[PDB]
Amino acid sequence: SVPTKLEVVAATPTSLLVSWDAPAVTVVFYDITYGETGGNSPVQEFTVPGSKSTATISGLSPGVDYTITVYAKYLFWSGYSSPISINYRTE
Amino acid sequence: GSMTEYKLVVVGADGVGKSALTIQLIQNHFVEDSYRKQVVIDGETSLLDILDTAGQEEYSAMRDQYMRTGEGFLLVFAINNTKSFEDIHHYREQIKRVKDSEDVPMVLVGNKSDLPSRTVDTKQAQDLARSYGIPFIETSAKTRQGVDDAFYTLVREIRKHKE
Ligand SMILES: Nc1nc2c(ncn2[C@@H]2O[C@H](COP(=O)(O)OP(=O)(O)O)[C@@H](O)[C@H]2O)c(=O)[nH]1
Ligand SMILES: OC[C@H]1O[C@H](O)[C@H](O)[C@@H](O)[C@@H]1O
Ligand SMILES: OC[C@H]1O[C@H](O)[C@H](O)[C@@H](O)[C@@H]1O
Ligand SMILES: [Mg+2]
Repeated sequence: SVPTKLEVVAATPTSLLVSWDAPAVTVVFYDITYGETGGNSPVQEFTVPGSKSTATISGLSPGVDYTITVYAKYLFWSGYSSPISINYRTE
Repeated sequence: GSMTEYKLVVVGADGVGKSALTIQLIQNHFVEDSYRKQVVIDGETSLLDILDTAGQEEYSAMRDQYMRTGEGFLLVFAINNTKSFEDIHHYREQIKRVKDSEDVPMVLVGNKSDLPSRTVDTKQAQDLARSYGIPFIETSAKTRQGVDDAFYTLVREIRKHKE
């Protein structure tokens, strides 16, 4: 049971809105990490309630390739879903 | 009358000691995913259906939906795992959401109290449990401290919710 259709639905040169479709399994929270592709700068991490299917990432730099990764933590089962990631270039 | 059953579900982050607490309750030692035990709590004979957080490879939609209807929930974190404590509110919120109820029997459990490498203070967990209006039990699955107390307090909470 893994989330699908990860994509950016809106962007400014400093912010993204990312969305996904929830799996059938009950999710307690989604763990999200984002950072410069290639690891020039360190990543940042946060969590989003399992009742949400979007996330807003702020404070980005124009013209920079970012990698956004999403894990889903299962409410009643151990571990996480397999991570899903996308690349997006602001400007 | 009929023997009363209590559907208990043990949830929490990975490695916080959920299975260890459950096995200490059922088999009385330290070191499957569902167990039933007859207990006498405050004089009443009860049948505890304990549902542990099983591994991913055992996933079935039927068991997921069945655990969504649990009567009581043990919210377990580890006193040496700050992320397991900081994510407790997610468990509370999502359990209340899936139960479609504002009043769901829950007990906050701080396991591994035997360890010296504490990163979550007892006062923080006490404050969180107070803000939720639920009990907080410090347990150690290794030394069996507080195990029966946690599960029995959850059974009591279910009894008050039922009346
Ligand atoms: N020191 C200590 N270790 C524990 C305790 N409970 C569990 N452990 C250890 O933590 C590890 C993972 O525990 P486990 O029962 O699998 O936690 P779970 O994944 O949440 O079910 C095991 O190696 C246990 O021996 C405890 O109360 N004290
Ligand atoms: O920039 C992404 C941000 O998304 C949300 O606003 C979160 O509250 C925050 O923790 C995270 O850093
Ligand atoms: O806030 C992040 C924290 O992660 C872990 O708990 C580290 O052990 C701790 O040193 C750090 O402060
Ligand atoms: Mg386990």
